[PDB]
Amino acid sequence: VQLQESGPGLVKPSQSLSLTCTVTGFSITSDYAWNWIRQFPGKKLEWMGYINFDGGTTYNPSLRGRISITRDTSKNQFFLQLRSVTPEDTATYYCATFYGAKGTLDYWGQGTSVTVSS
Amino acid sequence: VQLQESGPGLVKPSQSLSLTCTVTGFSITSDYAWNWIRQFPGKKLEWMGYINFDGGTTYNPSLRGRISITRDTSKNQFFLQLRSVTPEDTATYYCATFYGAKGTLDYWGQGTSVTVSS
Amino acid sequence: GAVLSFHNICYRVEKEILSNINGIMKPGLNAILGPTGGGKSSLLDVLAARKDPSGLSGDVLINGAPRPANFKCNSGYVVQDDVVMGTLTVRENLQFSAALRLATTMTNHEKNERINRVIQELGLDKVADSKVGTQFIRGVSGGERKRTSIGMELITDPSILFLDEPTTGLDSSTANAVLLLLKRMSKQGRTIIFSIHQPRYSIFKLFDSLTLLASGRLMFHGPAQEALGYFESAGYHCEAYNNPADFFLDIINGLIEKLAEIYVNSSFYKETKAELHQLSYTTSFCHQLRWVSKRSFKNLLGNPQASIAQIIVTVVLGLVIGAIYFGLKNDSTGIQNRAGVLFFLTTNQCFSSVSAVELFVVEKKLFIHEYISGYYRVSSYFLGKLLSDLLPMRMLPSIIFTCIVYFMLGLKPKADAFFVMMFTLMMVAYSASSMALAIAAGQSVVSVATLLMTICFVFMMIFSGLLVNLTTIASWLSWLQYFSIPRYGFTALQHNEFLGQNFCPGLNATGNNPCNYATCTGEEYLVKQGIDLSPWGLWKNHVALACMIVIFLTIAYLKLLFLKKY
Amino acid sequence: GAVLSFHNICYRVEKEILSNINGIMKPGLNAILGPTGGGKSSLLDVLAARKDPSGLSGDVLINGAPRPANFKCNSGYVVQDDVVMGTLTVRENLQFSAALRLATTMTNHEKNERINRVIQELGLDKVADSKVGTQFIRGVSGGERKRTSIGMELITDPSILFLDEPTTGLDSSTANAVLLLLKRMSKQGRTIIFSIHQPRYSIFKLFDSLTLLASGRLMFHGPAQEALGYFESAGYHCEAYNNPADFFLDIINGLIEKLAEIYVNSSFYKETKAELHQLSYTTSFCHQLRWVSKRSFKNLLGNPQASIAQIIVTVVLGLVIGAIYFGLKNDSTGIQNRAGVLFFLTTNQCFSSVSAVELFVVEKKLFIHEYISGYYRVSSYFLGKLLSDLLPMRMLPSIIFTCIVYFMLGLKPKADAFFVMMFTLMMVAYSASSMALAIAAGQSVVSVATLLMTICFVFMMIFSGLLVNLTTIASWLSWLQYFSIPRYGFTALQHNEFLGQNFCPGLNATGNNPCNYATCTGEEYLVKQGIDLSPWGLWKNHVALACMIVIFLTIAYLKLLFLKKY
Amino acid sequence: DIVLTQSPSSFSVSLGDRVTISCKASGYILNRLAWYQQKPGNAPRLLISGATSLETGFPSRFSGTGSGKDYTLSISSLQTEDVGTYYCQQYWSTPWTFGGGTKLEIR
Amino acid sequence: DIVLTQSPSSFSVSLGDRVTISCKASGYILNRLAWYQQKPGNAPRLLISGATSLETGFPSRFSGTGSGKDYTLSISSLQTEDVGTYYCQQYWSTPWTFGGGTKLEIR
Ligand SMILES: COc1ccc2c3c([nH]c2c1)[C@H](CC(C)C)N1C(=O)[C@H](Cc2ccccc2)NC(=O)[C@@H]1C3
Ligand SMILES: COc1ccc2c3c([nH]c2c1)[C@H](CC(C)C)N1C(=O)[C@H](Cc2ccccc2)NC(=O)[C@@H]1C3
Ligand SMILES: CC(C)CCC[C@@H](C)[C@H]1CC[C@H]2[C@@H]3CC=C4C[C@@H](O)CC[C@]4(C)[C@H]3CC[C@]12C
Ligand SMILES: CC(C)CCC[C@@H](C)[C@H]1CC[C@H]2[C@@H]3CC=C4C[C@@H](O)CC[C@]4(C)[C@H]3CC[C@]12C
Ligand SMILES: CC(C)CCC[C@@H](C)[C@H]1CC[C@H]2[C@@H]3CC=C4C[C@@H](O)CC[C@]4(C)[C@H]3CC[C@]12C
Ligand SMILES: CC(C)CCC[C@@H](C)[C@H]1CC[C@H]2[C@@H]3CC=C4C[C@@H](O)CC[C@]4(C)[C@H]3CC[C@]12C
Ligand SMILES: CC(C)CCC[C@@H](C)[C@H]1CC[C@H]2[C@@H]3CC=C4C[C@@H](O)CC[C@]4(C)[C@H]3CC[C@]12C
Ligand SMILES: CC(C)CCC[C@@H](C)[C@H]1CC[C@H]2[C@@H]3CC=C4C[C@@H](O)CC[C@]4(C)[C@H]3CC[C@]12C
Repeated sequence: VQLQESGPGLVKPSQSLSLTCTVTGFSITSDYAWNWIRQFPGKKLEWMGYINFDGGTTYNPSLRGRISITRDTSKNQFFLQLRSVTPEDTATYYCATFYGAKGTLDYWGQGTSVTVSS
Repeated sequence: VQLQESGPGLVKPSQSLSLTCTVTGFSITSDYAWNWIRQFPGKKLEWMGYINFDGGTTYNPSLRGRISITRDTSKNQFFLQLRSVTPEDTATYYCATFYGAKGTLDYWGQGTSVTVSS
Repeated sequence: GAVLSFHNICYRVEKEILSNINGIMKPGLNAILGPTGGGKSSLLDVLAARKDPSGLSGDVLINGAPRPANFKCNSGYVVQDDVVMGTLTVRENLQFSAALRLATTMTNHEKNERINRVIQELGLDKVADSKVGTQFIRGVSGGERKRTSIGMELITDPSILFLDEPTTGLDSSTANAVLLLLKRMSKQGRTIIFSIHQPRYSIFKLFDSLTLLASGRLMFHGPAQEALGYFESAGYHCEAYNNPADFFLDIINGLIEKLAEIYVNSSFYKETKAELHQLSYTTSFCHQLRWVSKRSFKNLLGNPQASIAQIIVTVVLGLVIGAIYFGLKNDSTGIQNRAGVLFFLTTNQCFSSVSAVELFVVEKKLFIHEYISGYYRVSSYFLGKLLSDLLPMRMLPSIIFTCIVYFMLGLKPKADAFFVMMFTLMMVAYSASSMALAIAAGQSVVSVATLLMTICFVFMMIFSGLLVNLTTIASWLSWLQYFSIPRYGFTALQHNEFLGQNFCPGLNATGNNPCNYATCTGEEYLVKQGIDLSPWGLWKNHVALACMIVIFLTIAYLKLLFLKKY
Repeated sequence: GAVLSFHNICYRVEKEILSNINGIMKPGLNAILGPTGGGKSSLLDVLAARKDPSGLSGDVLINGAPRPANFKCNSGYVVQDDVVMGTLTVRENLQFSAALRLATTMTNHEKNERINRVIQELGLDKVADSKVGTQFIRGVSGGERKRTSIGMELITDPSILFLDEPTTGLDSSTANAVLLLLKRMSKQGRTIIFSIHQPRYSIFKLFDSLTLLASGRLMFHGPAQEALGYFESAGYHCEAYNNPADFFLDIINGLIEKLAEIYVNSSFYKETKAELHQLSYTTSFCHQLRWVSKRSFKNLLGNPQASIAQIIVTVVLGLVIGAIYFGLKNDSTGIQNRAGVLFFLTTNQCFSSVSAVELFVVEKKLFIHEYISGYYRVSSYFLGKLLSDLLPMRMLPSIIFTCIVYFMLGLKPKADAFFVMMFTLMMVAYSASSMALAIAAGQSVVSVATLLMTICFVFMMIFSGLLVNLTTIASWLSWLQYFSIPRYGFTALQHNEFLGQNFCPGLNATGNNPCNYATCTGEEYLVKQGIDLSPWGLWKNHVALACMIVIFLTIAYLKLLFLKKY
Repeated sequence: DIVLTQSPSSFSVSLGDRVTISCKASGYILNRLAWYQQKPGNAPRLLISGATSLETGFPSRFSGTGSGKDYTLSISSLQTEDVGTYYCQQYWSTPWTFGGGTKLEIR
Repeated sequence: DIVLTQSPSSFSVSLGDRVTISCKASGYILNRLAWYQQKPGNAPRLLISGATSLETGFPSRFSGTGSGKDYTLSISSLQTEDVGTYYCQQYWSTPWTFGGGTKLEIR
């Protein structure tokens, strides 16, 4: 119902990118699926993956082995880890919610910019 | 959305019972399923059958061959015919609507009493 | 020695195939000749007690006394088609025979000494430790196989030795060696009775008696050397360079009643009739079970082509299925994939069990021969065969299948689920195999049995619960689902797998299902198929499979027990 | 008449099985004797040109000239195992042979007269209109079967007649009748060459020449009566009441090089060598196709056990399936029932086609014998067999299945849908049968072919689209779905049935689907399985099946064409 | 078919009290259960669907719970307008069946 | 995967005009299509789901139609608040994919 990303805005190449979405007004263990989406400069959107309300995950095949999504139900948070980063992973990152009875991405976060440089 | 039964209130045994439900505010060819339900004296409810929005029918097995449900889409009506009637078919008869995405009987008619005697 | 006399024998089966026949067979080589259907083989079976006593209408005496009850146990009988186990060695076959026929009081040393004596007598010491004919491994020569057959019947030291066509299928030199061995054995005071087919003069000169039969009638009975004289006095000339046996057969072929009356009007008939008128379990159940299972297991190991083929097919199927279904998912396609793979595993356990019709069919003649000779009871044979061939071979594929596919697919990751799956597949395999045994036991050919098995399994597969949805079938037909072996296994596997799973990502239907037609949980899928959600809804399937196993094995045992063994 | 002379023959296959052998065979009975592996059969094949000319290293001349190209067409050859069609009569077999071997210029009256002459000569007029041996209907005696085999080779009036073991498997009286007939035919100026196995003196006295072979070497060649004299002069005595042929075989058994040198050092060798040194398509394609198809169809009708069994199984399956699935409904269970029944029908058409491996395997020896003799080309034989046995028998079950089940089930009630279903099932049956032919053509045993067929069909069944959901398979494996015959048929049947149907009563999802996971229309189900909704998405399946039929039939034809026929 | 059984055919209560009505299904129903309220001289009116969801137009005094084969309708603080007859209905399988009804009465 | 293609990457219009944006799917999508509107400096906002249903909070000037592989978003009487970028998205198959976007501009 209300989502907010946070995390370091600068990453050096070959490192690991880590971001956090904090959910208020709804329990991430209760109903939905919880997604990560990124928008490149030269605006294009790419869905990355989600973690389900019961802990299962599904990832975009174009990110093989590089992505993990985890959660911490005590504080109502889920996390993104993108490893071995390159300057082509520069984008704005959003967390979003997916109902499933409806099928669409209903609630989005604000978005956070991540630059991969040196 | 608004339903109303009509028909003869008295039937002689071995004859055929015929009733009509007129629907206003919705097209019977558009979405739902359209049902007939009866309540015996000594109140007990029995579902009899429906006609689907596309013309298919399904009947209660306890009424084998004795029941037919038809429709007339030009005037937005569907009909009940119960043949070879007996005094045990004395009841109040209702028409009702069934959505299907939800599963319940949402809109009912007023009900009409039918007596089978001589 | 022992004198076998038969007087006024009549055999009817109600056609009569053996008319009035009588004679006496003393120690030494006694031969029976005639056309293929003439009755030499029938007379040999009658004299050996290998025929039902219903048709018999005569008198048989040994040393002037009626045949005792244990006659078949005290007289050797060598079958035409050899029944020696190919995968065993000569000494192994003799050890099996000695273990089951000699009394158990004798020590193993005494039995080994007796086997050594028998091996020396038959001149098998060269091949005493060689596999006797494998058809996948080269074996000893046909003469050595026949000598092995003779040795198995000589272990108990019989007084009377019957042979059925001891030369058919052998070479001339081998035939001469066989008959010279028989001649040597006969001089020791041993009565040898055998039927032959188109002998040679070198063979013919060795006989001590001759009994010629044609069309169920006695053409001649007397000393072998005097047959030519009898037929010459009948008015038939013998040309030079002619085999006398061929001469007798040529006379018979060209009437029969005429030659029969001529023989009756002979002096040999009078002498034989005058003489005739003048005259007038060893081991325990457990021992038999142990030895039957031991021999069956050795035969399974020594001829492993079929078993290896089955195991290789199982492993290849397992790996391919693990690759095709790798990583099952909890989404819209999860139900279809889980149901499909479990359905395939169950029906594969059923269809791959139709090769169990060959357990008792292949060895039928060996079983009947050894049962008549008193080797063992039908109970111990049946249980030993089950314990050696059925039990491990129908157990291996289940273990291999579950071990390979369970963690490639990603089925339910508890230990109880893993072992319930393995046990269920085992029970399906045993039930299908038992049904195959019940249908096929006590028969000679497998064609009709295989056809019936396949049709029954196809009908059972339709009633499993994937192709037709059992809750929709009409009541007058629906009861047929209780006869379906795959249905119980498939129901148990689905119960084991689907309970507690979700299949609509983002939509939590455990509490309530928002839309009426979605099928979002394993419970909804199980109930839609007609499956009970309680723990009894799992275990009644195994109760049903166990009862089927018991019933089918009992039917197979009864069909072996009441089989006509004659 | 015709004089066949062979000089310094050497045959190597590179072991040598026929060493230096030479002789001359004049009109009259010429016999070849020896042990089973000695080389009597190999010499007979070499002299008849029934062997590949690679191993041959000698000279063969007829009347002093080399064998012409059409020699096999002008010389009869009688096979050991009879190849006469049992379901036909004597006159029918002779008519088939006369139709394909005699020139078509002759009228049907002339051919009938020639057949009458041949029937009279062999004394078959009693059984001229009787089925020759059916194994489901009693047939004529073995002697009459052999006489029929001889008659088929006598239609063309050959000058040289070869026979391979013309007495093996017959009775003594029958053997004598056969050889007396041969003796009568030989006196007419006809050269008869044959190999025998353990003859009798009555047989032996009829010969005009004798050629004894052992271990690929010539032990003796000369007049038959002089063999005994030659062996006596060698230093071997003949006992009385002994068959001379048995005497010669006993001499050979007991060295071989010694007897070979002795024969070379004989006078007969010198005379033979001196003489040797002194000496040194008919019909159209359509005609063959017509007659091949006619005989094959008569054989199909006359031996109907297997065909009747297949039809009965089809009808019983159809009625049972119609009862189980009676009255399909448009509710939550409608998709499962429709998919299940269509899946069963397609995979049944595949599994019931593995019996097509027996089309060319059962008649392989007959095919090779008749191809060598010049009856027909491989093309006309192949097409006639396809047109008579494959075409109708794989067409009937499809028609029966659709006609029975279509209206009991209540599938789509248009005429186009009915005929598309029938046509699709036919195409699946033909594709599976063609694959079976391609795998099994040109082989002698069906075990490995049947195993490969069954494994391939099991793998194709997994890729059909019901058990695994083809859109979920990994890319490095997914391409294997294009090799699946059941997949094309199942896709076409589902496309034909599911288009335009609803399955969520009360819920109209044609406009929009309210909840995301419901699967309420046939289009949604088809797209979830990966099936194209356009009309090309239906007909590309039939294009694929037609291409498979053509490819597999071409492979089967090529395997028949390049088969070693020798 | 699936038979639905309501335990009491009648039930006497007083205003402000708490009432509980029980329905037992002969088979698994999986929350495909509805409750209807019928006043005298009127058609039944849908009250709860999905065994838990309350229909708009009814106070929060009504609630439903259950799982498996046992379901209950709960009224806290009964009022005068709540007197009538209550029916459970399963819509899991196509011959939809009603319970016998429970008639509330005032003491 | 399923590729979504929007025909124009940019589109110039005037106030009150009528605008139509087209999306083509490489496979059958069966109305599992959504439209998002993104202003500069904000996250995308859901506008239409199910290819036809309009989200609450948007005027009736927006409408969506389509079937099979071709879908369109229609704006009648364009206003100033409607300038931005529009994306189609399919949610039929699990690698959800967006269209390239169509940037509306004012002449
Ligand atoms: C899923 O849909 C299936 C799955 C499985 C089968 C099988 C068949 N249809 C099937 C259809 C047929 C049996 C039919 C004709 C009753 N079938 C066969 O004909 C071959 C050949 C055969 C036939 C009879 C006796 C011995 C062998 N053997 C088999 O096991 C297969 C199994
Ligand atoms: C629906 O799931 C099925 C449907 C269908 C089959 C069949 C089998 N599993 C199945 C599983 C097995 C073949 C396996 C072991 C590769 N299978 C058999 O073993 C028997 C016996 C056989 C085996 C090999 C060669 C010749 C005969 N013949 C058959 O056709 C059946 C078909
Ligand atoms: C598949 C569903 C519809 C039921 C089909 C199973 C029925 C027809 C099968 C199951 C077990 C079978 C029996 C198994 C054992 C025997 C003993 C044998 O000596 C004769 C056949 C007989 C008596 C079989 C008859 C057919 C049978 C009863
Ligand atoms: C007579 C031959 C052909 C074998 C036929 C016996 C079969 C049909 C019998 C043997 C044991 C029986 C089962 C025994 C126990 C139970 C548990 C019960 O709560 C439901 C029926 C069920 C599951 C029975 C079904 C029928 C059954 C499987
Ligand atoms: C319970 C499940 C797993 C199967 C166990 C069934 C086995 C152990 C049962 C089924 C049929 C039984 C046989 C039926 C009849 C007899 C005759 C008796 O005089 C000796 C034992 C013998 C030969 C039984 C031995 C035990 C047996 C083989
Ligand atoms: C994996 C599933 C879906 C398809 C597997 C089918 C493959 C393995 C089958 C389809 C057609 C088959 C071929 C058909 C004909 C021939 C010619 C023959 O002289 C040898 C076998 C050979 C070469 C077969 C090999 C196996 C084969 C290629
Ligand atoms: C090599 C032997 C075993 C023959 C195997 C040939 C098979 C695999 C070939 C023969 C004809 C081929 C088909 C020919 C035409 C089409 C239409 C095209 O739009 C999709 C592929 C498809 C459907 C092909 C798939 C592969 C196919 C079925
Ligand atoms: C009906 C459709 C789907 C398939 C029809 C294909 C049949 C009719 C085709 C496939 C393979 C073909 C054969 C392949 C090779 C030759 C050799 C040539 O010297 C004569 C024709 C002959 C013998 C062909 C006859 C026609 C044939 C059998």
